[PDB]
Amino acid sequence: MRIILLGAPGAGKGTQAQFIMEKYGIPQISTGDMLRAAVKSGSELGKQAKDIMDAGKLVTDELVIALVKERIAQEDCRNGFLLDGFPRTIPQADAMKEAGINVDYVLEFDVPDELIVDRIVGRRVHAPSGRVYHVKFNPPKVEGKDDVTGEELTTRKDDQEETVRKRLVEYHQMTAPLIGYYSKEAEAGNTKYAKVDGTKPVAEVRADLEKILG
Ligand SMILES: Nc1ncnc2c1ncn2[C@@H]1O[C@H](COP(=O)(O)OP(=O)(O)O)[C@@H](O)[C@H]1O
Ligand SMILES: Nc1ncnc2c1ncn2[C@@H]1O[C@H](COP(=O)(O)OP(=O)(O)O)[C@@H](O)[C@H]1O
Ligand SMILES: [Mg+2]
Repeated sequence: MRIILLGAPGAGKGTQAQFIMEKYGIPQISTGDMLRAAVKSGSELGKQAKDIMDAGKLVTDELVIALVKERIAQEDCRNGFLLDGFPRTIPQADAMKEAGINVDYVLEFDVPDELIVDRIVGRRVHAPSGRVYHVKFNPPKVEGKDDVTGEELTTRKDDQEETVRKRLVEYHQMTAPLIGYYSKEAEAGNTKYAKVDGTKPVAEVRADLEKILG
């Protein structure tokens, strides 16, 4: 199974990706995480990016597209994967068609602008695993600590309010057209498309997805 998750930053994509990956065995492919990690190591594809992310602007299409192509060439993706943050522009989506990468499901998280900032300002991550927390809406069991390793959680550098607003503008300009893009792909039968209410609590969004994916 191959899945794309669409939605504003802070819509809940990464959070729900973890559950999908655990129930259905397909890895999460999060270009944001890959970029943030490639930034960290600085010895692989996608090293050039910290200044662009930190502005809240998208990395250039070709770079990301390659990074994903290499990432899905790994043996763990061969039976399925979950794209989370990719494609993020019409060129990235067209490059998937160009490369012969079909998708079985596109899952749209509906979450209004007015909820996005509180979500992202309170976000805490465990980078090594991708686990995502929210200090209030989905907290670690122990404040400040990853549930599994006990490692102290971090804040992403792009999770500041000012930056989050510019990201949202950028999102509505370059990435929201993907909604219509994959709706048209679904009307033509080339994918299954579904819209979920991403304002519900985490466990309810989780249950709504379970009911779509069987
Ligand atoms: N597919 C992509 N194309 C271009 N830039 C990307 C892509 N994915 C991630 N980025 C960069 O990473 C940043 C954060 O991405 P991401 O972790 O997915 O944010 P969020 O978790 O809020 O959805 C983006 O603002 C952008 O600079
Ligand atoms: N359904 C939800 N309701 C409230 N907060 C949520 C929900 N889903 C995720 N969050 C929290 O809001 C933030 C954004 O979620 P996240 O999955 O990182 O979004 P994305 O990957 O879309 O950028 C995180 O701190 C997460 O814990
Ligand atoms: Mg995310």
